[PDB]
Amino acid sequence: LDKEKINKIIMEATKGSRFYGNELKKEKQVNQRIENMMQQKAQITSQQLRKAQLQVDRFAMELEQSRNLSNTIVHIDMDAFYAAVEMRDNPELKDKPIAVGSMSMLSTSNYHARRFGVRAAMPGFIAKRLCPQLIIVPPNFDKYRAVSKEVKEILADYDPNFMAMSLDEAYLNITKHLEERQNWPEDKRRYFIKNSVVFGTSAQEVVKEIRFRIEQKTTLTASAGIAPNTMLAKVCSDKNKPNGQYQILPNRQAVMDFIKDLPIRKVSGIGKVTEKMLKALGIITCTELYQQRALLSLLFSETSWHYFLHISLGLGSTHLTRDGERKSMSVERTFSEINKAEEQYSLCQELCSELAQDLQKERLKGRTVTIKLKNVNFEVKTRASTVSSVVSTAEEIFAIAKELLKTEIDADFPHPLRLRLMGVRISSFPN
DNA sequence: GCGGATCAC
DNA sequence: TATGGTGATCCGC
Ligand SMILES: Nc1ccn([C@H]2CC[C@@H](COP(=O)(O)OP(=O)(O)OP(=O)(O)O)O2)c(=O)n1
Ligand SMILES: [Mg+2]
Ligand SMILES: [Mg+2]
Ligand SMILES: [Mg+2]
Repeated sequence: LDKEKINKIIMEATKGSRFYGNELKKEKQVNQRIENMMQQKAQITSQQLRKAQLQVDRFAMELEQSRNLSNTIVHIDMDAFYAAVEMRDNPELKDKPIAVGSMSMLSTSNYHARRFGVRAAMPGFIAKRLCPQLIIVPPNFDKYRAVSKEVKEILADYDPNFMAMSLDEAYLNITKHLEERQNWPEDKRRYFIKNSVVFGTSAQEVVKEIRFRIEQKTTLTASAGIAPNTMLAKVCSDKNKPNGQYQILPNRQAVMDFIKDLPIRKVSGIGKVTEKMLKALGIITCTELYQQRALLSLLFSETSWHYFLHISLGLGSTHLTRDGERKSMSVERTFSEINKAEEQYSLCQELCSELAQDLQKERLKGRTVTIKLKNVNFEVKTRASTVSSVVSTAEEIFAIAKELLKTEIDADFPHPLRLRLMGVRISSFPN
């Protein structure tokens, strides 16, 4: 299938559903938000643009002088991870389009299926219309976690403080390892094929060694990206996927050359909405992002245009922060419609118990309890309460959540809450 | 501190 | 029949 036909089949499958109504509502909000921004771009004067330009150029030179190109950052990504595990262990799924998940929701797909437009976060019953020969195999998350343990053990040899972003995705700072490796005998960097092979001393070679060891240990392929900061490493991690590598050499000109026509949507932090809004200003590549910096410093908040400027200049984090403490812990769940209040109170109490057990495993207590309600029209509400003393048990948590829920049930009385999802979150952990 | 929005994976 | 779960951040109040 092709990008034109797929959008069509999808449109046919989603049309008229409550889900799609909510999407239309959300798109209208995005549209209006854009219209407003445009009303702002209309009332901007050349004088203000000139002044803003000098402000941004000042701060820009401030960035550019501090550009750090001495670190070597790697982003490792297992290719089609979940589906690749499932393919590794069931030969019958060879050369076939598969996805991992349920008929309600798919977690991931293999490249074969991706060619039919089926992808992560897409309901199975739609992907089936995109590809009726698609094989949906159920998730085996424990397996994935285990394989993930195998590759984490390997990544720890190159940066013990590597930063895992998910089960199949991680950031490495291999600077120090490169330094030690430059005077390593051939013995420390020789490995056997599952009768031996040796890897060189360069960054590309270090990553070829990593990918090699991973493929030996798990029978699965990884792609990687190499660059002076996390932002760039993450972007060029995608460049030669699957089973590929790419490096951006640590010179300013290489960074700039790579950035030049890079769609800003590839950058981590630019989602669909920001992409649409920036597109409204004619900004699609990172150089257009640079050229519009003053206008952006007038249309957007400080944090946002500072961030955009970092993107446009090819800057990004050059050190991995050792994982700080979690700021929240939550549990939520979708179900067939629940509208009777007593049942809703039951689900709330259940979620609270589950949450309390999870808090128990990390021995945490917090001061804020938030509930999440999604009605049958996919409208999401959130209701929090912060309390003087920390709470931890299922009874305490349910004590707060119960009242929040009660308030919401009352606000619509005499109508029942028709909800398809409920959740409970706890935060405000102690300093 | 609260709630909606946005984003990553 | 049927459209997820967890965690984080930001902005405007
Ligand atoms: N909306 C999404 C998208 C992804 N994931 C999870 C499921 C698998 C993991 C990685 O999936 P992707 O990065 O979407 O794809 P992949 O299978 O890793 O394949 P590739 O990265 O090679 O495209 O992230 C998720 O929970 N929710
Ligand atoms: Mg990934
Ligand atoms: Mg991946
Ligand atoms: Mg992005």
